[PDB]
Amino acid sequence: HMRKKRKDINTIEDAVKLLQECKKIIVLTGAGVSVSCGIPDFRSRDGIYARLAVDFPDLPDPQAMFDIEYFRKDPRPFFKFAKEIYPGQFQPSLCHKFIALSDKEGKLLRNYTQNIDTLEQVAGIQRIIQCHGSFATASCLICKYKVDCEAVRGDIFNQVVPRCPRCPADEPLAIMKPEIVFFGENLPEQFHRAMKYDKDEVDLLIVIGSSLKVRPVALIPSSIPHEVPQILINREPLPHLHFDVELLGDCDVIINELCHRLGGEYAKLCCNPVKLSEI
Amino acid sequence: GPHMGSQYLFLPPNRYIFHGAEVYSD
Ligand SMILES: Nc1ncnc2c1ncn2[C@@H]1O[C@H](COP(=O)(O)OP(=O)(O)OC[C@H]2O[C@@H](O)[C@H](O)[C@@H]2O)[C@@H](O)[C@H]1O
Ligand SMILES: [Zn+2]
Repeated sequence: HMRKKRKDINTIEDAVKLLQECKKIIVLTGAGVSVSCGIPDFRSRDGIYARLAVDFPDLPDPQAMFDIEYFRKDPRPFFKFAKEIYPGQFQPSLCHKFIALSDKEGKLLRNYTQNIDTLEQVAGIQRIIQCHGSFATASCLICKYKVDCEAVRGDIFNQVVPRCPRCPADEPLAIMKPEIVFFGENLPEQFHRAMKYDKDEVDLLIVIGSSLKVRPVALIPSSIPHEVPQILINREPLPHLHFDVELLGDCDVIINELCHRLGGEYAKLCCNPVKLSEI
Repeated sequence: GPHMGSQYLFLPPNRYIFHGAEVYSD
């Protein structure tokens, strides 16, 4: 029995009031929140999958780049590509900063992020779950030996398949896969434990910059109690879900507007242009 | 910020269209 929309929650004014009153908010983010930072998303015309279709045409499809059964067959394309998506030196967006402030004020239950760019950490968001893992560690496909990212980093930027140092040198599949979640893999245990704790505590869900096309993250809106209000902030509507309020557009533009309506420290996040103040 | 960044187009009861919405694309 899927989640219907609440008839009594509709407007941007309603959204502001909820942000004012709610104190256990889940923010579910996807690649859209980093687009303004200079990191393209996955599924848009200028995104990762479109690029992969051009730069790696031999793949059965762009998704195969992040598919565990394909990686097992041939990990060479991924290690040719991985440095392109390795965390760089980008600055967090306004949306990241907004989420960080909510957490600072004690109002953020969790930021479930699908991104591997680590910008939530840079922004000082603490209550993060990296749903789709990260490059922070790597794990041998065969024996599950773990290493820190610095152990495979050199190989990654040299576009070479890093080798397990424990397994036999003649074991073909003894390769160190960074612990980014691929299609066909489990999400980190942290995700499942956090969701079990959070689902009956959340009092507001805000989805920002995601197409919610991948499970189980895409199941979050239907897994929480139906009465919990849901707000979408995204360039595109999500026709497969029933949000209460749909704010469609650039997420920094929309969050900027919400921040000014909230006032207090939220308006202060938007330091450009400069507001009226005494020197 | 962008042209008319603080304005939206409203489709009642609950949809707001801001700068950058994909609906503006061709
Ligand atoms: N500046 C922006 N403001 C608001 N929304 C935006 C912006 N830029 C992009 N978007 C929207 O964000 C969404 C991004 O969707 P995806 O590219 O599909 O990215 P994401 O939802 O995070 O993907 C989930 C998962 O797919 C997997 O392959 C990969 O593992 C990834 O984590 C789209 O709906 C897109 O319109
Ligand atoms: Zn091994």
